[PDB]
Amino acid sequence: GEQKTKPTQAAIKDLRSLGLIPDMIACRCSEELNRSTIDKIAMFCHVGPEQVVNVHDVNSTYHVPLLLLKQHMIDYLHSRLKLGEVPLTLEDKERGSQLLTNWENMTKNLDDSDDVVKIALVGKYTNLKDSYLSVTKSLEHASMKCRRQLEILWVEASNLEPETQEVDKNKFHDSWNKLSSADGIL
Amino acid sequence: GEQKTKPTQAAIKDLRSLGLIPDMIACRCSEELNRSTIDKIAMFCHVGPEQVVNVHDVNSTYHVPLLLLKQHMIDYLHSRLKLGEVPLTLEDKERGSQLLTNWENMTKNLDDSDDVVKIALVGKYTNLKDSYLSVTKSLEHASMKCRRQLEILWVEASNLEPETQEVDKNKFHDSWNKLSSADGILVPGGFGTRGIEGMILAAKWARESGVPFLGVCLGLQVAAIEFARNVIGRPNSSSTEFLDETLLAPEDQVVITMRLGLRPTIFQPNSEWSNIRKLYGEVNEVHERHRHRYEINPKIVNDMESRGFIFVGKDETGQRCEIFELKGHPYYVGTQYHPEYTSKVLEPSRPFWGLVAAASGTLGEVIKDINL
Amino acid sequence: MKYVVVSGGVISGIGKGVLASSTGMLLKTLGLKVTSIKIDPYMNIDAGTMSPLEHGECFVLDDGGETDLDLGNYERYLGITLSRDHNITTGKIYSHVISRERRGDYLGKTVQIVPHLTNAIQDWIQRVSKIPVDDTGLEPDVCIIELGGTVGDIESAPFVEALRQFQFEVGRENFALIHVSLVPVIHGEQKTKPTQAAIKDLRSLGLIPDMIACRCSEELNRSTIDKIAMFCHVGPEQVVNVHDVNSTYHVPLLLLKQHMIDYLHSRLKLGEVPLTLEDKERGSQLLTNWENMTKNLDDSDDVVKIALVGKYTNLKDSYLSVTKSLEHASMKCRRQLEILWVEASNLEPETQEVDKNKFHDSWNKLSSADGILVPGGFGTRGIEGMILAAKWARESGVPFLGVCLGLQVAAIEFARNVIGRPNSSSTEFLDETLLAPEDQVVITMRLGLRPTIFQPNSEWSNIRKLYGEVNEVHERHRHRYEINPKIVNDMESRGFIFVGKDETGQRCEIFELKGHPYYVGTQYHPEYTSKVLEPSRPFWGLVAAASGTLGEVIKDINL
Ligand SMILES: Nc1ccn([C@@H]2O[C@H](COP(=O)(O)OP(=O)(O)OP(=O)(O)O)[C@@H](O)[C@H]2O)c(=O)n1
Ligand SMILES: Nc1ccn([C@@H]2O[C@H](COP(=O)(O)OP(=O)(O)OP(=O)(O)O)[C@@H](O)[C@H]2O)c(=O)n1
Ligand SMILES: Nc1ccn([C@@H]2O[C@H](COP(=O)(O)OP(=O)(O)OP(=O)(O)O)[C@@H](O)[C@H]2O)c(=O)n1
Ligand SMILES: Nc1ccn([C@@H]2O[C@H](COP(=O)(O)OP(=O)(O)OP(=O)(O)O)[C@@H](O)[C@H]2O)c(=O)n1
Ligand SMILES: [Mg+2]
Ligand SMILES: [Mg+2]
Repeated sequence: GEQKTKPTQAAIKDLRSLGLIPDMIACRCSEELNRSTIDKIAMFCHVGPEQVVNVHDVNSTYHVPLLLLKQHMIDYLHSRLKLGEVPLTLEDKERGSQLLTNWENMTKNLDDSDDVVKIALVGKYTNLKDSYLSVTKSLEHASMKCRRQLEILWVEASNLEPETQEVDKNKFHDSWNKLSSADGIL
Repeated sequence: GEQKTKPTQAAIKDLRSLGLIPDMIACRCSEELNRSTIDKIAMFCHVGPEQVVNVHDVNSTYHVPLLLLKQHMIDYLHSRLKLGEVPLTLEDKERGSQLLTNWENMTKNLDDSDDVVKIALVGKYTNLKDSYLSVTKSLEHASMKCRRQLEILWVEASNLEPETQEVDKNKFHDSWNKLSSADGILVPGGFGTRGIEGMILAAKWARESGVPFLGVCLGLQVAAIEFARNVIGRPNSSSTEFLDETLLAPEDQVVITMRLGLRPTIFQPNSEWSNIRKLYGEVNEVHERHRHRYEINPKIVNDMESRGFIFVGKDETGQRCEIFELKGHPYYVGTQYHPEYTSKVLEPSRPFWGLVAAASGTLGEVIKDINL
Repeated sequence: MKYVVVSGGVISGIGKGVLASSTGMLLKTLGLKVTSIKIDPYMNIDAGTMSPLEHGECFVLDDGGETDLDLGNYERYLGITLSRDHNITTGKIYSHVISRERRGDYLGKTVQIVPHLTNAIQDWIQRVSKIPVDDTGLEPDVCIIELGGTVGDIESAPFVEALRQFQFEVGRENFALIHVSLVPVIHGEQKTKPTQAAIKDLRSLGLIPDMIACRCSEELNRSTIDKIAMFCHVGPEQVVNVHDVNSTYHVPLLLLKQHMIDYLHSRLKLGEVPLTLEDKERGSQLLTNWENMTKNLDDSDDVVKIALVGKYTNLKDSYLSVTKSLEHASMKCRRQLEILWVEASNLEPETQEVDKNKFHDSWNKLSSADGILVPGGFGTRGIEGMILAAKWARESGVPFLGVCLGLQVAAIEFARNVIGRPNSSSTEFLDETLLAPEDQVVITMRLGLRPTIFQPNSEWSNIRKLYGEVNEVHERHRHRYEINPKIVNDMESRGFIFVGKDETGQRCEIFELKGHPYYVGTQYHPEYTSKVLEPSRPFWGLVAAASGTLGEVIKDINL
């Protein structure tokens, strides 16, 4: 039950040693960081406590930018890199603030989309989901644009082959069950 | 929370009035009858309290005889009808006490059989389960003989038809899900024609996906229609039972005005390899109960006989086709008689014992239990 | 005059008493001066001989008439006061006409049970329905008769004949029959043949039914109603269903959704009865009080836990009036009720030698309670548990009401644990010891509605605030044994102040303990006088103190 900031303080020592100086301290804790945990990380690293961002899990990874925006990270980076001195047109700036509202809209659509769509992804090595990371992510974009919540049905394709019935019937039924249950097939 | 014996006491009054006198008072309470409930029923009816049998629910209806046997009902009926005065041989009596041990054995086997077998029953009107009571009961006999516990998957056949996807996708998925989950498949001798395309798709699935299959009556006939459309390659081939006044040439059936009752089925000569003939003990003739107006058009048989759909059994004239088994599949059978009706609780109907054995695995071990 | 007879049943446990107590309530919303009669087929003269173990509590009327439970259900639903004549019994009417024989009044004829005894029933119902029952001496407009037993019995037999003659000796259109009936469900199918085998017997015994009030487990199917309306001669609109709903105070409003006032207004021509606006507007206002209190039950969530501490708690009907008074007090506070059944003998330390689980569960339930009730027990064998709960309620500050025996164990507790006499005793129990510290004395019975006068200094007493500060209280009594009045001057000095006494001054009837949030004894029974829209003031006090906001209830009373 205690937050342990000594692995972090033993990588701030090495960072200063290898010679870069840190600006943010972006913790991957299992929790919200305690106000006393941030205060001690800001005592052992030289960052101010406003800069000790927490990057904890939220309902999908498309929310993560908006957590960092609640945690002042644009207001800090605008200061710490003097981004007001970069030349921008209104065609830059208004595309910027419009893209923010597209991200606020698509994350709001994810927050109350309920109507499921089941897509069967049919192939080898489905236990290695990262072997298909771009396939998965493209279905997530397509999902949020349709405003239907996604379930992907992992069909390990070799199990659909009738010879599987000679080896394990459970695999033959589960795979054809997942395929038959799917609203669409890939 | 109180047991109410006044509906009973208001049917004992009417019984005495209409003039019969009762012996037993067989209550259908939701519970065990209280000792005070029995004592009052034995005060208002004139039976002694030992005779007020309770017939409450137990783990399957095949246990009910053994509840009545715990409740002294043979010892009472042996006295009250003087059954010791009836003449019996040892061939009667020892068959009697042996049949009791077969019932004690099959109920003990039901009490600790756990390994499930899922059979898809594919047809119209599955919400009216009593429309198939004999089909269900024959699978229960076949189940208990295999020592696998039964689940039957009700597939309302019209939901398998692709047009259902235009009406409700949930029905299209649930029905194909139940069919895909099944360890074995049954086309259960339906009535009318309006679900037939779903019964054809389940027969396509059962042939190509290797799943164990039994077609009863209409089930043999959709299997011939499936095989014609999907292996012989005539996609316009049709149930003459349905698509009649079109007058098309690829007729899988013909009317031959009724045919009913127990009839003789003779096995065709080469049939030795057929699993269905192993299940009938390899005996040359089978006596089973029929219903059909429409039968397979016998002018297609020489094609099916060439393509591995071999008509294992025929009518005594040779002209009518009554059993087929498909070559090179674990168990895929049509029977145009009804095998349901002849099943007994200690003698499951051989095609249904075949299906529940193939779906359980150990179809070979059942073929030894029969032929030894 | 008009009559509605509630009757019937394939089985006697079917629950006619709600349909009676709820039909009469619906007719009172038309503003009619409704009354009710119970028929009980048992041979008891009156309930005083039969112990609370044997089919529930021993009720009390203004007369002192110890009576059937079912009188109480009409009193509390209808706001009426009844008399011991409103309970017709096989005991009473046969004792009446057989005593009348030795008096000679049939002029030495035969006193056959046909003609003469069924004539005494028809006379008794016509006497009784003209006795006044509301706050003014006006005679009733409509009488609800609840026919106990079933139609088709041998204990029912003179009543069903008497009521066949009474269908004519009072004209049709001044009489209506409601037949309660059983429609079993088996294998998923509604079975209307028990009902059709009690409509045959009803027609045979000679009454004709108007309603067919089924106690099915379900909503009746439209096809089930259509067949009951084919075999009984009622139209399908009249086949009322009386299925379970979130509390029994909703049942009148289900019958009102099922047209039952619109039917009874037609079938008894109730538009021809003379009513004032003071009748009619009281009628339609009382309907809105019932719609309001049922709406308050539908979304009250904040629980209040009351410990009911006594013997025989497995026989909950031994306390039916106690339970029902807490339900009225609950709905008036707008807190949802849980009652904690504390089987009092389990609180006694010797229980720890027999079963520790009982000793912990009972003290756990008592410790969990937001308020505590000693509910006027009977016999003596649980008394030490009721004393320990009174010690707990005094020292731990928890809200407390002692009813009857409850006031008496509170005096025994206070004597043993504050005055310091550990040998002080219930003279109701420990009699032939002849000890000097007697907390009680026998004074041979005292029954019925009696006058309680408040003692002079009483102004500060929360119980006197709950009675509206009125100088006299009229409430129903039962007690052989009363507090020994020679201890009172000690208790009066120690802060246990006797707020109320009998008109002679010599008998003690209420106390309140100084310096506790709410700790009351009442030696009368406050249960019986509670109505569904007027909860009994000591019980409204308890459920208010346990809910918090006892002060806000004292404004709702005194404004
Ligand atoms: N760089 C540091 C940090 C701490 N301490 C000492 O080590 C003790 C134990 O370390 P801990 O209290 O656990 O400090 P944290 O940095 O919080 O370690 P963790 O985050 O794992 O709890 C502290 O009381 C302190 O006296 C030290 O010597 N050097
Ligand atoms: N044939 C009968 C049976 C009972 N009674 C009387 O009817 C009363 C109520 O019937 P009940 O006590 O309910 O008897 P049961 O037959 O048990 O009815 P149920 O089974 O429905 O409880 C009984 O106390 C008894 O005096 C009667 O008159 N005739
Ligand atoms: N308005 C009502 C009427 C009845 N009851 C409950 O009903 C009980 C007893 O059943 P009742 O309906 O009075 O009838 P029975 O006792 O079944 O008797 P009978 O059918 O012979 O009239 C008690 O537990 C009481 O709590 C209630 O809570 N509220
Ligand atoms: N008074 C009656 C009612 C019905 N029947 C016959 O009895 C058969 C079986 O009765 P049932 O169909 O069960 O009628 P119900 O009155 O509904 O019986 P239950 O309510 O128990 O279902 C009916 O088909 C009908 O032909 C009869 O002879 N006499
Ligand atoms: Mg009874
Ligand atoms: Mg009752």
